[PDB]
Amino acid sequence: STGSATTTPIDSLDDAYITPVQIGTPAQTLNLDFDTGSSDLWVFSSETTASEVDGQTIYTPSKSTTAKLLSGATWSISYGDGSSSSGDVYTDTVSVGGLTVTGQAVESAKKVSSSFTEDSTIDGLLGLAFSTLNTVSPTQQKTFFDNAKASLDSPVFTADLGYHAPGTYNFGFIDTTAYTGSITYTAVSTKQGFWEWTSTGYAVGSGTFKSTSIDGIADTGTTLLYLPATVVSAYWAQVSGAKSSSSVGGYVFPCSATLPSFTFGVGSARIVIPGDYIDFGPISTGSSSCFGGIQSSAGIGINIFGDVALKAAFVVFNGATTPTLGFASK
Ligand SMILES: NC1=N/C(=N\Nc2ccccc2)c2ccccc21
Repeated sequence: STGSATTTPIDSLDDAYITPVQIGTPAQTLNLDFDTGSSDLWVFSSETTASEVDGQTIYTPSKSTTAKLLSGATWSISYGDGSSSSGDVYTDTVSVGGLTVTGQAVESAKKVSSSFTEDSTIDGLLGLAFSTLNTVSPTQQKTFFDNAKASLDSPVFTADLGYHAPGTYNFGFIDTTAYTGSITYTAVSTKQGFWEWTSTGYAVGSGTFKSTSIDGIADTGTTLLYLPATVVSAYWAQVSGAKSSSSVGGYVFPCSATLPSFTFGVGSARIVIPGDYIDFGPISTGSSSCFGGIQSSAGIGINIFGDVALKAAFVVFNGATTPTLGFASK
């Protein structure tokens, strides 16, 4: 089998992407944030504290004839931005883009933190990291991809995120029309539960490529590109007036600037992030100071190839017995 679904930016800055997912019988369609940096499929629901729901579409398990409460199971997660959510668990039928999994753990939120409530466009998360990170207790549950994998034509999924435009998540096949050149594959470590790999270096604009190993994670659920302070300083030094602002929480730059591109290495291959991808707009409405899309990883503790980087590529998440990651230009 295969599946194919369109993924859409939630706003004009590509702060995150949502993909429609069918849950239950009859189907209840919720727009989920597909997240290769976590491993829980959780949803706003009829169980979510009413004051914590503000415009999201909810899953109502009592209206699904295929829903079953997973007895005794609870979940609780927190994310890199300090947000969190928790609740109980059902199993139900879940379909993405025509690919169906029966008996998928659907984690129903009883509580969500303010950042989730405040974002009416995201109805929950669909985790696509390794199932060793799943938070369900006392019996850890499998991701949608792990449950689907054996049925798929090939044990892979691909992320093709758009810049200010729709894109695609495919399951079970590689669309050879969706990228240019070849796909370069690189090794993955699953020891931290992430799609963790080592970039071979970087360049800033038309500058020379610096060969240096950068270990980090391919995380579709992180918006920005988080890299070592040395690399980030070298990038922003090429932007007149850019500075690291402790009050704002990172590098900012004049909104009037034209940003240089940023290149990262995948083996001997190179992925070029155009400068415009690195502009996250005014820090506050009407300001002429703009937030940068490349930020230091010193605070978060891991380098993160988030959407800023991934949307410049066609990315293969290869779930073969030994997982690997593939990157192509597009
Ligand atoms: N996969 C995720 N990464 C998130 N934040 N990452 C981050 C990195 C550095 C600084 C701040 C946040 C996040 C937030 C909500 C749901 C999923 C995720």
